[PDB]
Amino acid sequence: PMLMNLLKD
Amino acid sequence: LSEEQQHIIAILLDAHHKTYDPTYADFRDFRPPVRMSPLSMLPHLADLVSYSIQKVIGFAKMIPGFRDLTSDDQIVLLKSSAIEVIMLRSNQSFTMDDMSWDCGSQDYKYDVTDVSKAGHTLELIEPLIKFQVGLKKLNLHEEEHVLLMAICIVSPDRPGVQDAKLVEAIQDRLSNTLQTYIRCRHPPPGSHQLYAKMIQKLADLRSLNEEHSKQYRSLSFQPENSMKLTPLVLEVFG
Ligand SMILES: CCC(CC)(c1ccc(OC[C@H](O)C(C)(C)C)c(C)c1)c1ccc(O[C@@H](CO)CCO)c(C)c1
Repeated sequence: PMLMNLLKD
Repeated sequence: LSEEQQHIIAILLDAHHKTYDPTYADFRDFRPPVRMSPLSMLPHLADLVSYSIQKVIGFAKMIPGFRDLTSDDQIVLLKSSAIEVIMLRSNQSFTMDDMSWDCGSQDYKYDVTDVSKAGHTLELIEPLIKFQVGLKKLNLHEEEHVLLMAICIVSPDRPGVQDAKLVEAIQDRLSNTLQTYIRCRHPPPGSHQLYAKMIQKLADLRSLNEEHSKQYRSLSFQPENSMKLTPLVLEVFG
């Protein structure tokens, strides 16, 4: 969740 | 060192400087250390670790090649390495004067008792101190330190990595930058078998990771303890 959202791009 | 290898080092050094504040200013914001549940240091160390995870993420994002991996692989690498990079990066505050982490305050000087008061036993803590001491004794230059953290994160053998071939290619480029740096810059006798000693530290980290995980699994299963952990810690160590 938090990790995926931070790494998104 | 090639132009590319020099650029890798410059990028990693900047990334570290941008994600490691040697003034420890942000620490006032953490829940307070309590030293007087017997797990009195759990809230403070949970906050310190949660902060540290955010910094490791920020650092990893800048490693050349990391953002060319899939989202899934980036997540696998970070979840598996986070505790290890935290242990590595903490070496910078670690002091052999009293085997403690000195973070700029009398009450932010962390010792073995502190880690035990977050629920851990000497089965983890003693090898952890031995690791910090051995690492300190390598007398790494900042370039070597940041390369080692980067190599730790980009490990192709982590459980669940999809494109292990690409992760290995990135790791080998970093490893060769490190070996070249040691050859070009690190003086004898400190340079002797240095790369091997550093690779051994990575193996030592796998063992510390396994023990930390076991202990964390046990302590976090208690709802009174879990309730004191941050969402980020819960996700990353979960
Ligand atoms: C790595 C050493 C230590 C020592 C206090 C630590 C903290 C919490 C721990 O366990 C936490 C528990 O597992 C839970 C999650 C249950 C609370 C364990 C095993 C070790 C630590 C961690 C981060 C940190 O900040 C450093 C590194 O980021 C920056 C300043 O050097 C410093 C200075 C020390």
